[PDB]
Amino acid sequence: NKIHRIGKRKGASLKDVSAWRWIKTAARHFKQEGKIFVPNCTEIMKSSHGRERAPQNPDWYYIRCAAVLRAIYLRPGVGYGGLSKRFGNKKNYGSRPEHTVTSSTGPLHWACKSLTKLGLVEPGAQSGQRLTRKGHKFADSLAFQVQIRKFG
Amino acid sequence: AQVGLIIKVLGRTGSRGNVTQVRVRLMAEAGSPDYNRTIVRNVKGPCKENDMLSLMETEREARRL
Amino acid sequence: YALKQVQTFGKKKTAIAVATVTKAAQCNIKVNGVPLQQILPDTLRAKIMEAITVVGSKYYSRLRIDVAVHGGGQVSQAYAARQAIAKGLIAFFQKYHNEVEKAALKDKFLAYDKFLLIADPRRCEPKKWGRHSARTRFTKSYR
Amino acid sequence: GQTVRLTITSRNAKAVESVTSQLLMRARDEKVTIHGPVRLPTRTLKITTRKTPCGNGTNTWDTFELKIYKRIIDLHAPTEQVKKITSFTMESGVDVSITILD
Amino acid sequence: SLTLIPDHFQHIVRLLNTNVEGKRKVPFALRMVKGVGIRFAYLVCKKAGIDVERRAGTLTAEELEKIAEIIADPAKFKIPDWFLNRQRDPKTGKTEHLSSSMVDTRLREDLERLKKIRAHRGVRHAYGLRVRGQHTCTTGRH
Amino acid sequence: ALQNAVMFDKETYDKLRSEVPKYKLITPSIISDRLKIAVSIAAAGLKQLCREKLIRLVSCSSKTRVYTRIVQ
Amino acid sequence: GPLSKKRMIIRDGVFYAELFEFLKRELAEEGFSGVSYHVTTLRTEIVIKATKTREVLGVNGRRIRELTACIQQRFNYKEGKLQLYVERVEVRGLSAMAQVESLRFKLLSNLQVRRAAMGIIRYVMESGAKGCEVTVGGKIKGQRAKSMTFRDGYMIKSGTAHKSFVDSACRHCYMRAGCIGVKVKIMLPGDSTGRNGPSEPLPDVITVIEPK
Amino acid sequence: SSKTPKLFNKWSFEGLETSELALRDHISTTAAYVPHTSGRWQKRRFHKARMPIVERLANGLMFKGRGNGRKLQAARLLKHTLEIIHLLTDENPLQVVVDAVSKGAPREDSTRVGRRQAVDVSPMRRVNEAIYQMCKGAREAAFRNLKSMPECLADEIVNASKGSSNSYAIKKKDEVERVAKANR
Amino acid sequence: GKIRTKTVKRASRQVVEKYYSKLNFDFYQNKRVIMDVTIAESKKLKNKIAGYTTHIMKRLARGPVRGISLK
RNA sequence: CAUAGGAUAGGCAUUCGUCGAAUUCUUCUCUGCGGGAUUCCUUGUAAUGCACAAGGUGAAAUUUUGGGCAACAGCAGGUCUGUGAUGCUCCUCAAUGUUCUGGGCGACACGCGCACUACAAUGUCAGUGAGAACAAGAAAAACGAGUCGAACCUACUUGAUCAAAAGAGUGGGGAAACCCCGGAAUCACAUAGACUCACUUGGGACCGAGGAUUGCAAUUAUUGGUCGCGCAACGAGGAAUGUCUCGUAGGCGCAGCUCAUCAAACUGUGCCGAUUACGUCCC
Ligand SMILES: [Mg+2]
Ligand SMILES: [Mg+2]
Ligand SMILES: [Mg+2]
Repeated sequence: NKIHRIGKRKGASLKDVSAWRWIKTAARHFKQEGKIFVPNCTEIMKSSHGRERAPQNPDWYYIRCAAVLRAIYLRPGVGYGGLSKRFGNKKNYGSRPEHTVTSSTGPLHWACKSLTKLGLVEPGAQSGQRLTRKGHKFADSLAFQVQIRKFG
Repeated sequence: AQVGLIIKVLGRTGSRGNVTQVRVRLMAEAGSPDYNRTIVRNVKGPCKENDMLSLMETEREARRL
Repeated sequence: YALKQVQTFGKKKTAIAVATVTKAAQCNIKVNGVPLQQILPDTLRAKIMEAITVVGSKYYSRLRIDVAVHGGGQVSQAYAARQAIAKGLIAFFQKYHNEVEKAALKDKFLAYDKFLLIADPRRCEPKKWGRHSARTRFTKSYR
Repeated sequence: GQTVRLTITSRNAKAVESVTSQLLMRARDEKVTIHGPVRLPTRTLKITTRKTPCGNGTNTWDTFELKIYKRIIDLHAPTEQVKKITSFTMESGVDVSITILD
Repeated sequence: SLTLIPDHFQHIVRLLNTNVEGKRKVPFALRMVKGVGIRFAYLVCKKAGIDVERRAGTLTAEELEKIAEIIADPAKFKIPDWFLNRQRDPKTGKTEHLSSSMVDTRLREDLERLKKIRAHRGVRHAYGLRVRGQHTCTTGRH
Repeated sequence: ALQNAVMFDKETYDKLRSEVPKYKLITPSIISDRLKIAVSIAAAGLKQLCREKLIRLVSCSSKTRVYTRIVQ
Repeated sequence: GPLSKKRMIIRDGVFYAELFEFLKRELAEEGFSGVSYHVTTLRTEIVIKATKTREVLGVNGRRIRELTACIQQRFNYKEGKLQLYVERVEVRGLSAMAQVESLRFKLLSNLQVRRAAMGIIRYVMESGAKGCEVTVGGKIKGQRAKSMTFRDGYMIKSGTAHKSFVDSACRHCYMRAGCIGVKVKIMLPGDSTGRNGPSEPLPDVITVIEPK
Repeated sequence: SSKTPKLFNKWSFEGLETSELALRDHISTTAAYVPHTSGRWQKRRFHKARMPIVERLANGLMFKGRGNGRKLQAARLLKHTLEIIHLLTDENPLQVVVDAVSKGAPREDSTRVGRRQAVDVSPMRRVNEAIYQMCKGAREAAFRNLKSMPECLADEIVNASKGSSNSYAIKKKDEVERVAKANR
Repeated sequence: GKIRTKTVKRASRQVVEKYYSKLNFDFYQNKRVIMDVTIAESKKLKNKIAGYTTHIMKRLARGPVRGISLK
């Protein structure tokens, strides 16, 4: 009996569930709905110049922009460049020491642009990106689903 | 192999100081012939007194100093 | 009609974890907002749990503990949190409870690991010139 | 109030306290309702050169440091009353700076 | 992939005059032909409708004839212009993408172009020397 | 040498569903040299036997997964 | 924006470092001994410490007048902003910077090296100094250079407290045959007000007090 | 409610004893919720004998530059090791380890003290060299092998626990003792 | 925590001469006297002087100490 | 109660650009002077003494840790390539002065120091999570509007009905105030992800073709990025050899410094975090 209320606590939100379980179900929600606007570049391109080959998951633009949607819930006011530090890599240079590179803000611009067209992100009052009230409804309702194990 | 107890550490021996000269009491089963027998033997490794160790051939004694 | 609240701290290297222990209707211990069933490595969730486990689950019965940690990286934020919790129980029993109920559960912490309560004073030693680190020198070559 | 902030910066640790405590002991006599002198973090300045002017020897170094001491005091007096608090011949090497907050 | 082996599974398939180890995955055996590499073999498996999970020897003859025209003529399949090997091609001017035997052929035609005129980057290949800004005092050792 | 197959033959997949649930301590490297298949198949062949409940998953991580027989 | 407080402590140090070099070259035979400058609104003070205040001042202040406007034209001060003063050292025997410039002139006037250096140490140790040390290095005797040191009294050298108690200055003497360098170290005695010497005792002197 | 820790919330420390009565003080059987503890066991001379024996396996895995500092890995890598040891032996795996440490190192050895005289081995070094020679050898087994490290480590611990000669340590434990018997 | 320098030992005998009556077998009270009877700047030496003073108070309970000049 | 779904706390349920109001605080933060550690206490060594070992006490236990500073003599060590430090001596108007222009310092049969990258599955890849400390940052008696601008670093938007790298707007910051809740990398992950022991999806040397930035100038590629090449050795290294005793070695990155553009360097800083010894005079 793994799913039940613990004591008096009656609901869930983000940071009350697993981070991957939220992102995987949010990625699952986006393609099952179909209203997402996946760009044509996501077939050809690579997530950064620090990655050495293509993301090799056909749902990777769904898993990204669900991770990004979680990364607006935490840190409102985050821009494209603050997200590039979140998804950056340690790049393999050949015979030289490895240095950290921040990810291409291009795909992070498409990721926020898709989530605005859902209505889940608002462009912020003065800073970068803000979660709309529909997004708070979406992020928490989906996070209650993953504790009662309704992953779909 | 008989289990003997270190009752005395007689100082660091050898050239490089890695070997330790001890005085080991043999700790037999008290009805035995070789009970309460004490031997002066060389121990390799970190050894404090009251440290039990196993002995293959107990009839040898090391040359002291 | 009252507020029973206690703030404690823990430090390991640079991780300073401030645990705000207060009385609530339900036990709810969460480190930076993560509810301690969800601290991700099962190894480091077990070091934060033995702040609760060596003393008993009964003593954290209706206590809401909020551990806010900053500094010092992944493993040092577990020893900062598990010390902020274990100090947090005891400073909740320095007030609000008598000395007989404490100082048994203080010594249950001290018998298990000395670093549930005091601190680990070890910091990084500075790099010096002529050395790659605190101690390792440049390579001498002779020929 | 006008909320004038005086910035006491100095290179000497014994001269920055002998100004700030003297400047504060002036601003108690007019009952100004100050917000107390805070100690902003001291900034040390490292120049780590070689010791040798030539090239050889063991490659020895020497780090030089220079600490800047930094204090601010907020006081609600008008702008010619804070010039009464400010005007006194200080020690050499201590800079004071009058700033009006909002 | 929890599926049985087919009867026609070649351990070595031959595509673009190149032997290709059919025991490997389908892009990573398709990079064995020159000119392809990993970053382009995932685009040949994507434009041909080939599942990347399958092994290269299960590719049938109708699937291998579709691969060879994605590699010979990739601009008809909307693989973009920046993705190709030979993009502005001096003495031709047209964007190409060079196949197995053609990479080494026009490499020799480029080293001969820079040696007909006495350009310095062609003089370095005549003497066998390093061509870019390497020092080549302590590290050639050939 | 160590030439392993990269897909199942019909003969060796029948070895997968019969002999492997009788083993104790099934791992994808135990199956890789007993059945002469690559570990990428051996790990895939053992995930199939868990959902049919023929073997048990006794220890799981992202890399290392240890399986055992079910005793009933 | 204005420069940062980190950028202004730099330019205020390079101000004092350049002002110190100019006056060390000018006032060498005036017995120069240091500068303190005090900056405020309406005026920038510069106080010059010397041993010969009739010479660093001119006949009517002529010498300091020229020496004022050399600092004005260089550092781009305006009229009224820059005022200079001369104070004299009260002792002259506790200032290592003055004594080394005199020992520079005792050699350049072709006196004997050892007669000159003991004339310093006799004058320094009669002036209340706890100790003194004069080192003359160079071609003293002939073609090949020597080093001689001449010593009397205490001298603390290994502590970092010797910056508080020991006054030092080194100059060059340009002989006809080469270059001689002279050094003068003077251990400051007393002066709890900080006239010449620290207030606190030496770091190892305990001095148990007597009971009433 | 002090629920007396198992080890990974699975394996109890209740029944541990040592066959070697020479090595009881130096093999520590105190309980832990994980191998990792971050304590200073190296200040005093014999204090690392008070370190729990399951931690000392995790410290022996952190070798060769590809492993220096990866203790959370070695705790994970030992988590799957101890579960495999349960499947090979059908016993408490921690007793299998204490039986492996007790048999893993030679009781006698030979050094030059003055000729090449045979010298007894202290109980502290016999706990060190047993842990050392089992992490070694399991490391060299899995170096270009199909087998994972939690299998090769689990095989060295089992075969040394039985005293079989298939273990790497027991080949060297018997080579050193027969050389020491001939260098008497 | 090793041998006391003669700076510590000569000063500690002078505290026992001038202030024998104000001192007993405790460190933490003898330290507070020596801060008022010794004008030195270091707290490290004043800890060492109060350690060797306490030592030669236990020696004066037994018998005579050489060089003590108690008079 | 996941497609197959384990292990693991529990008077008033919980969560916060929500760019809320209030009204009480110093727990953490900053920091000028100051406490605290002394062999202090204890019971064997030693035998008066100076002290020593083990344990206590404690935040810290023996130079507390880590550095700085270091006498006296001397070396025919290095520096006349640091100085408007210098003596002697050479050159001194087609000058060995000083400036331009173009080369060179970097050239490669080779021999050596020092790093860097690896030889793989305790891994490579592609994801996803948690999450550091030291630090830097713009300008002149110039050119512009005695006051202010622009040079410097940066978030944020844009570019974007479509690759990076860019290119542009718009804010902010004189630096505890903006970057910044400094989203470093090791690591982590029950990721039900690909590879499966191969010179291989290890390794990334070599060089081919677009393109864009720094500069007055890129050829003897300045640097980044894209797709090729990868069939270049390399499978753990002969004789020899270097550094190290605890937050250490090793691994990991990040700043600063050189810097218009360029770190396999050095000076610093944090992160993960051991093996062994606590000995000896064998070399
Ligand atoms: Mg060197
Ligand atoms: Mg005048
Ligand atoms: Mg060889």
